Amino acid sequence: VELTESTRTIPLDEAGGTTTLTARQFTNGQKIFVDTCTQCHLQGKTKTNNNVSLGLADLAGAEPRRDNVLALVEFLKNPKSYDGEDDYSELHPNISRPDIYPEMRNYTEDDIFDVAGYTLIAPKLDERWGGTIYF
Ligand code: HEC
Ligand SMILES: [Ca+2]
Ligand SMILES: [Ca+2]
Ligand SMILES: [Ca+2]
Repeated sequence: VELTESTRTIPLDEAGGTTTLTARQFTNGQKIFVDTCTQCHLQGKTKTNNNVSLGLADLAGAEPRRDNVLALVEFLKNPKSYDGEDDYSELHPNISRPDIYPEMRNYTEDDIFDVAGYTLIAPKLDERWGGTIYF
């Protein structure tokens, strides 16, 4: 399926600037997502908290908002609770703590940029991306 440049263009930070991933960067981000993120976020969902999925509306409500690439990169370095108060660096996988997340130890900052871009392109691609799982 061909993905155009507009689809691969997503917010870079909060003030209106955007970034466009290459096809290669998209591919790499998708691959990392499948290998490392789908154990807890299949289809962009979250099941152990409400409204803290990878869907855009949920990301937008985080503190600071996570619906832009740089905020996602920051989260994957130094994860926090949704209100930003609590340090999740020993709770959520991240590249700061390869000692406890060895599956993260070979990803560079640029790899994390690619999965962050992937995460924000994915909802454009799939109406079912994101959401809270309820039982
Ligand atoms: C289970 C072992 C997880 C793995 C692997 C990954 N994530 Fe995760 N993530 C998980 C939980 C339980 C939560 C909720 C935290 C909370 O505040 O209760 C999250 C949350 C995120 C978020 C924030 C979503 C928001 O709407 O603010 C992001 C951006 C996120 N996780 C990303 C992410 C990525 C890209 C991962 C692969 C590198 C990844 N997570 C793995 C649990 C788990
Ligand atoms: Ca894996
Ligand atoms: Ca809650
Ligand atoms: Ca792996």
